Amino acid sequence: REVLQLQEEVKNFITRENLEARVEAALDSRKNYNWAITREGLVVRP
Amino acid sequence: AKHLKFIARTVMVQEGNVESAYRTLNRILTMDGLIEDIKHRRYYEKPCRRRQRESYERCRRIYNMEMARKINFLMRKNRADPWQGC
Amino acid sequence: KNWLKKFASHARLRALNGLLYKALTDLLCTPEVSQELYDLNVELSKVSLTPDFSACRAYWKTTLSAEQNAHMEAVLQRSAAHMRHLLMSQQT
Amino acid sequence: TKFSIYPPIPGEESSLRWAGKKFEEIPIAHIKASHNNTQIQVVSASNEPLAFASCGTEGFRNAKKGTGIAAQTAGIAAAARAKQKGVIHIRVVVKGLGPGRLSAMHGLIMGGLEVISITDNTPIPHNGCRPRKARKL
Amino acid sequence: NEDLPISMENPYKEPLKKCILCGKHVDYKNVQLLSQFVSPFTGCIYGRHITGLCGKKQKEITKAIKRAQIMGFMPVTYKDPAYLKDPKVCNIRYRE
Amino acid sequence: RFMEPYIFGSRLDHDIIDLEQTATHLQLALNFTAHMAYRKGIILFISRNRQFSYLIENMARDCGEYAHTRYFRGGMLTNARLLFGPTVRLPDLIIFLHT
Amino acid sequence: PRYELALILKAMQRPETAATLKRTIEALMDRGAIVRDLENLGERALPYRISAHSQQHNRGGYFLVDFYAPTAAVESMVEHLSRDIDVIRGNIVKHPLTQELKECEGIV
Amino acid sequence: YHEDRIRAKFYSVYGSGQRAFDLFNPNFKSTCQRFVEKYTELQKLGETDEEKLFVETGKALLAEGVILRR
RNA sequence: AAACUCCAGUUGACACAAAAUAGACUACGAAAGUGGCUUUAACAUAUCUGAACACACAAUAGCUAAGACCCAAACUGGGAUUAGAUACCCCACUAUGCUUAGCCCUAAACCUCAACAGUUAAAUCAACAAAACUGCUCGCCAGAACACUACGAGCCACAGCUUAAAACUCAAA
Ligand code: FES
Ligand SMILES: [K+]
Ligand SMILES: [Mg+2]
Ligand SMILES: [Mg+2]
Ligand SMILES: [Mg+2]
Ligand SMILES: [Mg+2]
Ligand SMILES: [Mg+2]
Ligand SMILES: [Mg+2]
Ligand SMILES: [Mg+2]
Ligand SMILES: [Mg+2]
Repeated sequence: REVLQLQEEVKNFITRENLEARVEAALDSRKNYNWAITREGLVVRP
Repeated sequence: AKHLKFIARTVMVQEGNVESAYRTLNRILTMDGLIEDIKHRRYYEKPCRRRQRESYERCRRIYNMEMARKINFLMRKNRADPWQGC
Repeated sequence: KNWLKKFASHARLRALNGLLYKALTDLLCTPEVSQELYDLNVELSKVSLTPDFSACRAYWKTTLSAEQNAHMEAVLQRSAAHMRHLLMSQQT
Repeated sequence: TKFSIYPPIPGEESSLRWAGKKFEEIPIAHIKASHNNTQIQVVSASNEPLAFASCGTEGFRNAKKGTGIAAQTAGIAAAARAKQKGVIHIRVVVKGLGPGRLSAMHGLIMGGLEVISITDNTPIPHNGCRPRKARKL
Repeated sequence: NEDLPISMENPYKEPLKKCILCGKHVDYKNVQLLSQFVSPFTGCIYGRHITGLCGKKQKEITKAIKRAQIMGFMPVTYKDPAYLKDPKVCNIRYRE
Repeated sequence: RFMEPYIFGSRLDHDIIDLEQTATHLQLALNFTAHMAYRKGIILFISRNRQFSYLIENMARDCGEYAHTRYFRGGMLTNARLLFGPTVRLPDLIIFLHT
Repeated sequence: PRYELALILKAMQRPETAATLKRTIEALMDRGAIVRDLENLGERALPYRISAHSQQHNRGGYFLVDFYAPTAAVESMVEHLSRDIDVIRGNIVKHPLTQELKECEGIV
Repeated sequence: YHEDRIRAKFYSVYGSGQRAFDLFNPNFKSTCQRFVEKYTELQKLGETDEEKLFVETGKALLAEGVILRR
């Protein structure tokens, strides 16, 4: 199962062929790692 | 030095009550441990003395909490005598 | 060191007095000892060390009200040991 | 609107104004409260010195510099010389735990300046230089 | 006799108490979560008697805070003002 | 520890006394008491639980026996001749409602 | 192993940032790395003023590069990041997803 | 005892009964005890599936006219 | 008082130094020790015991070569002080504390508890310390002082370390 997951995952890896397109796509994208916790233990996403 | 100014250890004055703001700042610095750090950093404390002091303080706190718990637990019995005379 | 059992069981003088007076004033300048002590705004007049170094008498100025005097006395007596500990821990 | 104890942020726009000026434009009174001296310097928000006063520049000598009255006098002198340059509101930045920590601010207030915020910048190393040994008195 | 007691584990045993971060991943990039456990005025990390965390998660939060601070994700001397309005999870009051 | 053989078990951290053993022990104790009373022995009830001092004194007065529910002064039994008289007769049986 | 490069780049215009990202990823590949993804965390004010390459920075662009590399690559990559003038600060850490989330039963 | 398990889970689902215990009555019958007796009756008149027994017993008690707020 | 005024305050740049808070935690390591961040290596043994000397380590101090030097600081100067001052306070500044390659091999190096395995029943048990014991092994001890000494021997140690006596003396220690 791990091997098959890696096999399907490598299709989206960055290669020398798709470097520029992926760089531009990343430049036009934002990812947020921030979230907060409450006293009750509930995640509050931004 | 490399941080932005007027954010850390900063208190705003409410309705010109400068004394209240100063006392609030003193409280903040005290409970954040900064006052004791400043006063303890004036002279060098040897590592053995530092370890002995911390051990003493920790065990003093533990003992005091246990004594307080015992006194509070035994306080419930301190009421009017229900079998007065006998 | 088995703490449970432990709990269960002259020119020089003048300089020392001045140093202790300054240290005690600086201690009372903050909530370091306690917030209740800090709120009382205790002012010290002088510090006198007994000739044999057996006690340190810190003379505090009294106010006019008597209930305030009694409360300040109680708080100071309850806080004396902590102030001694702080004075020795700061290596004054 | 609830009063905010936290200072305004330069970036986040706020409505708090003092004689039409923002928080980040108010002059700063830097108080250095040493054990034997208190020094007060008023500077503009652009760091242009406007006034300076210490307990020694006000005539006090030796142990008399390290008292509350001397720091109060230095604060009054600094406040006067800063008033003569158009300063009314100030942000106080205090550094040190000397006898003049609060008396200098009192002197600034009695000299006519209005304190809008108090900041502490006492140097606290995260264990850098080794302090000197204790006095064996 | 059928009325005799029988051996079993305590069925009324209440589940062991868990910290607010139990089962959740602590990342050094999550500056918002890490900022909930530092002093607003000094940036000093709160001890477990204030945060209420368990030892494992207290250590995780401490390490994450130090990593984020040294890799330029988090301020050291104060809490980032952007997170001053986040939910309060620490048992400390300045009476401000 | 010495009470463990008489304990049926613990119910939610509360010890339960095995009443089958209590029955035999009480049978023996009551038989001994009855035989002593038949022989005109002096019986003294003793208990320091103040909630039942009045009850025990009343019971002792009713059955024509003796009670001591009060502070027990040093030497009642081991020094009886000095504290009561050279010809005092001590109890033949003592019954503890509270030990 | 699996590594994460946290990159704080100089606040530049889009073409220069694209060129710097391409150069960094190419260096990673030249050192034997297989890049999995590139996440842009945004341009933001730095937590503190950072001095790099005789320049002071108060703002920076935050990027994440997930990759797999031989253990010997990391040191080499660090050296490269020390020389890139458009990098305020680069740090390689073990990828947090590889770290196992051990489960606990609660407070004893 | 066996029924303790049932009791525990009853006390975890329907909570403590709003009705008050009367320990002076030697034959007091609580809501939980009624649930236990019905659970055992269904167990001896059917299969052994703990969740199914619980839900069925709840249905039976509600049919009889006993309120049970989860 | 000396000292500095190439001083001081704000602002900016800026370590071969030391690592607030977390830590009210009690973890890692054979011990000594180890508490800033990242990464790479990495924490022996599926019977137990087994060495003053064999084989590898040992805080602080100290010594060879080179280097760094903020701060601290044995010594060395200076300021101030009774009536032979303060050794103690103030100022300045060394060796040293740091890095590299070698020595030296000592500590209240202590949990003042030798290593493994087992028991909680006995009268528990001189005392205190730290509840009382059992099996097995190694190490060590037989009055005090002479004596952490002398001599011999070994050691990169040269009035240094390890091992370690005898005579005279006493009725105690
Ligand atoms: S109690 Fe679950 S991680 Fe803290
Ligand atoms: K020891
Ligand atoms: Mg062996
Ligand atoms: Mg041998
Ligand atoms: Mg050594
Ligand atoms: Mg050395
Ligand atoms: Mg030197
Ligand atoms: Mg051995
Ligand atoms: Mg001898
Ligand atoms: Mg020798």
